[PDB]
Amino acid sequence: EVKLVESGGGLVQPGGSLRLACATSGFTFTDYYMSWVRQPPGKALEWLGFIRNKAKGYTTEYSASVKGRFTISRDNSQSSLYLQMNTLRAEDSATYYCARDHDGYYERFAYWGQGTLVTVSAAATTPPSVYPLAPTNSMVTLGCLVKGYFPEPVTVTWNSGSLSTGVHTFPAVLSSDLYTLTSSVTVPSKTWPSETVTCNVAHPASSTKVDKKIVPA
Amino acid sequence: DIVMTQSPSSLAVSAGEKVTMNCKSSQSLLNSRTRKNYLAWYQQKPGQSPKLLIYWASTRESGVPDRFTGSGSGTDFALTISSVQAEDLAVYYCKQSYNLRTFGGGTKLEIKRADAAPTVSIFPPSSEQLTSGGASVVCFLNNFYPKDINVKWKIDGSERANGVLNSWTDQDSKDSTYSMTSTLTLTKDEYERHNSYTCEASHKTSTSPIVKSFNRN
Ligand SMILES: C=CCO[C@@]1(C(=O)O)O[C@H]([C@H](O)CO)[C@H](O)[C@H](O)[C@@H]1O
Ligand SMILES: [Zn+2]
Repeated sequence: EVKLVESGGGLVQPGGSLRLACATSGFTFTDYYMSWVRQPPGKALEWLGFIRNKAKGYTTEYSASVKGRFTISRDNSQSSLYLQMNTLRAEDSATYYCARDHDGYYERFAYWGQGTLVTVSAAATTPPSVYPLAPTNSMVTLGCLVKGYFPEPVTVTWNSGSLSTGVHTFPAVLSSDLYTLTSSVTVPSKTWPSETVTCNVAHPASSTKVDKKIVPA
Repeated sequence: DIVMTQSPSSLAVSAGEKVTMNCKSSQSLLNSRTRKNYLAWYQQKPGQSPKLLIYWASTRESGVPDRFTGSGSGTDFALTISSVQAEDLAVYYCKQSYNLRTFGGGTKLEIKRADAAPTVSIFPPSSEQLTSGGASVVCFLNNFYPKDINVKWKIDGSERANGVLNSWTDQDSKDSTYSMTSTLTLTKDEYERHNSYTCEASHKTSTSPIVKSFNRN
C-alpha cells in the first residue's frame, strides 16, 4: 500500500540550512513526478517544486519564491525524495509535505505524507514540563498541561492511544518563546479513579517522552 | 504566471444545506490537446493532510462521496457540496497544474448547528508545578456552540485578567462543537496569597455565567 513519510523537520536558526527527506513505498517510484508543498500554520498551502519522473529524466522545477534557494533531488534506488533548504528565514517556518505528482496520465496529487514541521527561530529547544489536571457528575474530565516547550510540535495520547474518544487537545499558545498546551479527556465517573488514566506526551525536538498518571487530589 | 483566488474565504452552513465555493484562475487552464482543465480540489481537515477530491475540474476521485461535485472551465471553477455532512468541516483548496502548480488561498468551511452550552471544568495547580515555583490554574469550556464565548477569572471575587491565555479548538468533526481552554499563570507565592479561584463562563446559551470554583483548600 502507498506510503509517504517526511522527516528532518524541527528547529533551525535563521540563516541556517536544513534538508528534509521523504521516504515512500507501495508504488513504482520512478514513474512519478514528486512534489514538495508547505504550509505556514493557520495558512495556505504553497507548492514549491517537483522533480519529474524517469520518462522526463528526473528534472526539477521550482516556484519563484524558492527558485535558487531550495533544491530537490531523489534517490531512485531507495524510493526517497529530498528538499535541501538554504538561507532559511522566518516565513520558511511551516509544515512540509511530500506529495506524489504527475505520472504521465493523471493530473492529481493522489497521495500526501503526514508532513514535517520546520521552525526557523533563534530561540532554543526547550523540553516540556507535563502536569496532571485532576478535579460529581456522570461524566468526569481530566487533563494534562504541557507547558514551556519549544519548538512545536508535541503529541498527546491517553492510555497509549486506547482512549481516543472524548479527547480535546488544545492548540498551543506562544509566550516568551515557550509554547503551552493542554489536552482534556472525558470519561465515565464510574471508571475513575478506579481505572488508571495516563497521558503520554512526546516532544521530538528534545527526544522527550513523558507518561503522567492522573491521580486523585 | 498563474494566480488562483478562492471565494469566499470562509462560510458556515447547516448539515444538509448546500454549499458552493469558487476558484478563479488568472488564465485559462484548458489544455487543448487533452481537452481537460488542469484544476484540482483538495479537502484538508483540521489536523489532517490535504486529500484529493477532484481532478481535471470535474473528475471525482475514488472513495469520494458523490455529494462532492467539481464544475466550471477556463478561468472559473466551483466545488459544490449538495448535502453537507458534519464530517465536511475543512479548508478546501483549488490548485492548477497547467503551468507548474499553484494553490488558491482556500475556503474554510464551518458547520452551523443549534446553540449548545459549554461544560466547564476547573483544575488547581499540581503539587509538582508548585514545588518548582509555578501555579497554572486551568479551565475547560467544552462542547459548546456557537464559538463566541467570554471567560472571567476571579480571585477572591476580583477579576484578574493578566497571566491569562486562551485557546480554542478547531470545530469538532462529529458533533460540530467547539471547546476552549483558559490558563491563568501565577507564581506559587502569589497563588498562596489568595483563597478562591473561579472560572466564569459567559455564553449566549444562558443569561447566567457558568461558575466553577475551587479553594486552595
Ligand atoms: C508531457 C508532459 C508534461 O507534463 C508537464 C511537465 O513535466 O512539465 O507539463 C504539463 C503541461 O500541460 C505541458 O504544456 C503539465 O503541467 C504536467 O503536469 C507537467 O507539469
Ligand atoms: Zn525544465
